[PDB]
Amino acid sequence: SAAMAEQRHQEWLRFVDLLKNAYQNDLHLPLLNLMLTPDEREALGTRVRIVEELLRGEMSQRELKNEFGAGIATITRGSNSLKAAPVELRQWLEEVLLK
Amino acid sequence: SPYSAAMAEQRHQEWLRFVDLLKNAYQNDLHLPLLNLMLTPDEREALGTRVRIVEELLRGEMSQRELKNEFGAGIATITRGSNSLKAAPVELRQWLEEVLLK
Repeated sequence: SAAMAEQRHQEWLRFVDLLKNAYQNDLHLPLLNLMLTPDEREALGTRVRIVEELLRGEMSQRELKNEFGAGIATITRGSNSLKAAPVELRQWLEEVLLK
Repeated sequence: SPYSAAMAEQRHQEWLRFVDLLKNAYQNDLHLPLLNLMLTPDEREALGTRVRIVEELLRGEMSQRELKNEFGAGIATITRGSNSLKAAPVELRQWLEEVLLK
């Protein structure tokens, strides 16, 4: 269904706008506590580190598993997402995460 | 020992690093592709649905039965657990009422 696609998209955008507005109002921290589970927040903090190590390119698949608990699927998803990402995002992340 | 404050603070610093990365992304209009990279499609769908849950809980029109029919087990992230809607800062609940019920 493409009408669902549309509706899911609009609902996602609504969340993105809400959070943007929270940051503007300095309510992002309590909004993110409410909206994300503890495990999802932990995952997000760890995925910044995974992305940072995928861009750095030093750690092997096995070291990434050792350090982050991230198996082949999760690492593949990360690699795929970096390939799918707009090039400006990948370049900006290399600047901000590896600085 | 049974509880590590050192590890708890390390996790919190990792969390703050994401929160600041996203803050900066919003400022330079890279928030949408950063969230596509950081969150899975299921997690983004969950977040979009959780906005509806907060909105319906504030609106007070749906019965408990209707809430459960519409949102199922998903709802407990908002109504139960360590950071529930009941527990949220008043300033957040009020701002949510303002924004979500306009």
